[PDB]
Amino acid sequence: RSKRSKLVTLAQTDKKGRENKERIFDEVREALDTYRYVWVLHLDDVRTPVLQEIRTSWAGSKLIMGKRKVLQKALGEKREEEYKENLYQLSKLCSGVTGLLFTDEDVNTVKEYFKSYVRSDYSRPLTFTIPEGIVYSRGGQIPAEEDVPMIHSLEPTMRNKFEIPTKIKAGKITIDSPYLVCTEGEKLDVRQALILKQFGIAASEFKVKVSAYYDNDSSTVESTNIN
Amino acid sequence: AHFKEYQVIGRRLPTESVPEPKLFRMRIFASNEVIAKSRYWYFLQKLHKVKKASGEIVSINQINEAHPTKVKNFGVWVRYDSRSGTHNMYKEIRDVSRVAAVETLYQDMAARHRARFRSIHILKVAEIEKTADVKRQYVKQFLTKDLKFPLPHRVQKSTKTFSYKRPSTF
Amino acid sequence: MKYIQTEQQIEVPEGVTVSIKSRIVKVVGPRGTLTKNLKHIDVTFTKVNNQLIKVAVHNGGRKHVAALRTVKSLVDNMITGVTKGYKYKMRYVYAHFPINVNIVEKDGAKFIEVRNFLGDKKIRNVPVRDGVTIEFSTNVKDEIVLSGNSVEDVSQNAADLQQICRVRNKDIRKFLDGIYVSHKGFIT
RNA sequence: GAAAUUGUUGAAAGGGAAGGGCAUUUGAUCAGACAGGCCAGCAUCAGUUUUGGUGGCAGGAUAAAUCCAUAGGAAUGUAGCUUGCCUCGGUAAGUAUUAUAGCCUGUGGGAAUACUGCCAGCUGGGACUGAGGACUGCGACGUAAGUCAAGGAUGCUGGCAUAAUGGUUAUAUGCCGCCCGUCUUGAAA
RNA sequence: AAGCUCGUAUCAGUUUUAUGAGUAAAUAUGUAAGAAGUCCUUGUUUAAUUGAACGUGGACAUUUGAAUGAAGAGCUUUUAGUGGGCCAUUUUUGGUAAGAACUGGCGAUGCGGGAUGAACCGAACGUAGAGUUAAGGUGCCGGAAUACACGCUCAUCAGACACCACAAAAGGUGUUAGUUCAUCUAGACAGCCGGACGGUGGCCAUGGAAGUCGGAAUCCGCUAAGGAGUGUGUAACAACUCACCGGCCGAAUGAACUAGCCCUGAAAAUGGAUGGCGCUCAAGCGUGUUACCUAUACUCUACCGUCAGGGUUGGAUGCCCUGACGAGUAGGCAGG
RNA sequence: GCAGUCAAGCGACAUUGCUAUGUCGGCUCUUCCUAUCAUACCGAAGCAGAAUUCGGUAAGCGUUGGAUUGUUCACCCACUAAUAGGGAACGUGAGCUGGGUUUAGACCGUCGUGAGACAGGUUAGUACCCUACUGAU
RNA sequence: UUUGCUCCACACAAUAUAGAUGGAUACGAAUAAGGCGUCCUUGUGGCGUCGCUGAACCAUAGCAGGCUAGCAACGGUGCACUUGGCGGAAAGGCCUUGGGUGCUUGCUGGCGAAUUGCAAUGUCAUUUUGCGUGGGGAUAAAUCAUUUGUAUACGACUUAGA
RNA sequence: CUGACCGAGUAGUGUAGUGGGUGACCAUACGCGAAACUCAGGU
Repeated sequence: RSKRSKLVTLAQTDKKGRENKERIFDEVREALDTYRYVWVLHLDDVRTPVLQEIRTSWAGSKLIMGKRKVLQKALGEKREEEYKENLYQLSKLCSGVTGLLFTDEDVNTVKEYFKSYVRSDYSRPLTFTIPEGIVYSRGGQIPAEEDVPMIHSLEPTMRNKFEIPTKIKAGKITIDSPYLVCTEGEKLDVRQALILKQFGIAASEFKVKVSAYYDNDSSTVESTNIN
Repeated sequence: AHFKEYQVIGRRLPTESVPEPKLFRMRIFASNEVIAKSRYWYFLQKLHKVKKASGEIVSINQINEAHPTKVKNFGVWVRYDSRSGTHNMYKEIRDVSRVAAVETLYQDMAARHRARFRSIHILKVAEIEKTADVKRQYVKQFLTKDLKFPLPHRVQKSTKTFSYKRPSTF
Repeated sequence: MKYIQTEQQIEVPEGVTVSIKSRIVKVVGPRGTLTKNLKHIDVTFTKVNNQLIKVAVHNGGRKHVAALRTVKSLVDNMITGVTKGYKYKMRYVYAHFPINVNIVEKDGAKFIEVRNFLGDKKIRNVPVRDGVTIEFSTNVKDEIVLSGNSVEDVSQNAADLQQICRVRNKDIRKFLDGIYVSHKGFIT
């Protein structure tokens, strides 16, 4: 009788199930022949608006994403089971969260666009220090005369998770001493990344990267790797 | 003592215009021939229109195990009548013979479900030669290669009522 | 289903070593030693390579499986305490009456002394358990740090410290004065 | 010169009842007979009964098996080989149907054992009963004479010849037992 | 109780054969299973001895008209007690929780078991010896196995054997076993982290209400996915977070339902009882397998008496043999 | 309760309008139950303090003096932390009280021809035995 | 009290036994672990060994256990002494030096058993009590009567008087 | 208006348990055992 209870709620959305994956597999298979060039991109972490802007930043083309294993099945993970000529090699290079941009304009143009495409991103950098007094919404990265004091509602989030020893007397959030949050040139911890994201310090930048390309007439993987 | 397997065939005694019926047969588990025949009659009366007065047992023979010394995974399908409505039940018993499997099944049903002999119906018993098709974990665990386990807390029996050694286990 | 045998793997770092006899267990390492009397749990230990130890229970039920798992968890906790150590940071805040916390050698037991809790004249003495070092935080206002090798002792001391300053006959939604834990990280 | 009731002497018991029934120990008391009275042992017997050993058969699929010969299959894959680092002899996954283990399935071959029933087969040990009182009858072993386990115990031996066995009672203990009559469908009430 | 006439006697609290009686069973209820019966022939109200009726001649004696059992059947005189009984089972009626019809017990009844009991399970009773059982038990009281084997129980009022003085539905994140869906090595769940988007701060009310104080609604563009947003929320925002999706984690997981044991459901007053002691792989529960204890029951034998059948012309109401049996209140007889 | 309402199971929860014919009572006494009035310890409540509501275990203690009913019906004042509910034949007649009920006399109302009765109201009335307990050889 | 008590030695009785007919044979802890011997760099160490019951260990031969002769050991053990110890939970028991006295079945010989007539528990121990002999030690209390009351119905209790 | 392995061995019912279930009720073993109904035929 002793089993974990479920916190499920009567939401307005339900799981798509296996049907969506099967449909995407067929869509990828059809796109493999519909378009000339194929690519295996890496988009492990990107905001949805960035993807939407990418999907409309170029002429008629299809940006295809999905489950990594589903994409491998569509391409085939074995030479004997490969769907197209040497398509197994292309699947072998799919490592992370991959997506395919099916288009036929120019092989050089696509890679040039990938190289030149850069946008702001979070830390998931230069060191930052919180002001020694009242903490503002931006954590002192902008003049206090322009920013606004942090909302007291998020102080429990600061204390319990971010580890900062915040105190609330005159409940406008204040700290007893400046707090170092990030060092110079290091991969921030999950707590540090969350702290930076809350402060809105999007110092990092994201640039799309591609591992390899493919062509319907080349019959082989275009092993071009740029970031 | 142990359960016995008998092949029982009924005749449905013939009469003019009804000659030589199909000679229905059944497999019955019972301790003796009389109980086997009684169970066969009970099943036959329910299955179709026949009665002991208007029928006879063609022949009864004990079904000896083909391989009395061999471990088999017996698949069991049983219908048992509980206090509430009856329902189907599938069980697997690792045993040496069909008789032993049925004997263990009777005890298991009596214990885990309080189902008496009167309320137990043996739908079918089949030896499972395959291994990948075993579905019950408590029998599957015994199929691991080179399975070895200890017997911790061994307890001995003493004839005399008094012991001076203060014995131990293993 | 009365599993024939179930076991869990205990990872012992190269630095520390553990010697096992009847269910009395000893752990030794750079940060001292710890012991526990697991004779009430009825589990079996076995050596593999002096770097991994398996605790196996034969013909054990669901309760026995849980007992084995908690034995594994306790052994892991002992190893972590012997290797890393625990640092239970505690903080106290007050509205009007400044709470005063000090360590006194009354009766030669290093009792912790708390005074002026909400203006109460009564002074509570909390006996400091064995093997739990206590030091006041530096450059951090109204913070005290409790550290020790054993998880149980440090956690019990931290719980006792906060339980002593239990508001009575007052609205907890208004009287924020009290003692609370602020961190549970390792000394390292 | 009775019982109810009371005192002296002798015996016995008595931890909130006594009295009674079956059964025996201890104390007291008591009748009887011995060219054959009381108490027991051994041998072989008639009847009842209880517990063991052991032998020959009647049935099973003429038990099933096991085992043997043959054909085939398989992995909780035997040897060998390939890959892997290498704790250089290790085992991890691929192959490999008997090879440096063996397993299962079908067929055929010679036997026992198990279960079951029979024996108008044999035999050891223990307990109770000795009822009838010259023959007549039914049966068995013997050429016969005769004998016998065949319509109910005989033969030998020892102690005592007395409170030894045994009866009465006092009291010790195993168990049980409610207070008599009438009435009430029912009472100890 | 006294008996009387006949005697192999017709019978039966029972079955079978045949069939009435019933949209209509079963149990019961009715008649028969013939020697006092059947058949050929023939003597003394119809037109006619045509026929009823009772006789004579002739044909069948008993596989003679089914099974089983029968200390025989019928008959006469007279009378002691009760004429209000109680308990239990079936059917019918009544009924939130008793009245008519049936049969067995107690009353009149001992003996073993349920620690005892009038309604229960065995079994009905002479005095004795030996053995086997019934119900009931094999941890002690208590004579018998801390017997064997398979599964369940942690109960802070567990549990511990029909009548017996008795509760369930339902709830439990206690525990054991099963039925059906639903996702699964082209990746099931836990866990980790990333996305969770624009029209739109959708139309109304507004001072603010921007996904969330409210009303009607609830769509378009792109996705692998994203609900005009499941909740937390600052006066609004915002932010956090849910559904959903991506990856790493690497083998079953998740939902409902079913029935075995346990708690609640099942709360009072002197202190208390599975009978007590007492027990937890039970000495509890369900089931299977063996040997054990015995009642006044059964089997073998000794004796008293009652009854019955035979023998006896050489104490006759006398003596011998064989067989069955021994309950009992009111009451009858007989012998003392 | 009446008459509906939908519906997981085989009709639960929720849901629609209104809606005294008896005698027991009191003084003392001992004990027991919790369904806790007060006291101890806690949780939830708009607990800012103070005061207060409910809920959980806990019966040791405390649970009154008075206007007033014979009274069964049962209402008020005041103190106190509070003045909680019950059992022991709704304990307590060889303990008391007979208070009320109930003989023999008598007065008023109804009926009854009458004697009398009440639907009724009033008055006056007859342990020294055993055990248990407390003390003590 | 003309010698009572008590202890020791020795002799007959009664009196019985909740029931002898070789020995109640001494570590502790756990039972998902232990006992024993050994070794080390002494620990929760390494090695070998053992359980699966005491079905064991000790002891056990002689007329209910006689009278005698030798051998080899100098051990085994009953008896009274004797030296030094331990034990207080109900110690009243458990150790050990020294000899003395026996037996020794450790080994080998000499004589006797009979008739209890074929078995009859065939009497072989410990608890209590008194009288019959010898040797050790000393020559007191309570109650009643009276009497004071810290007390009481009476008992009882608290006190004093050669 | 007839036959049938047709309802169906279903409903129902006699007998026994120290059978299950608090109760309502249910199952087992020894037996009996239908009708409406179904197919065809009849008219």
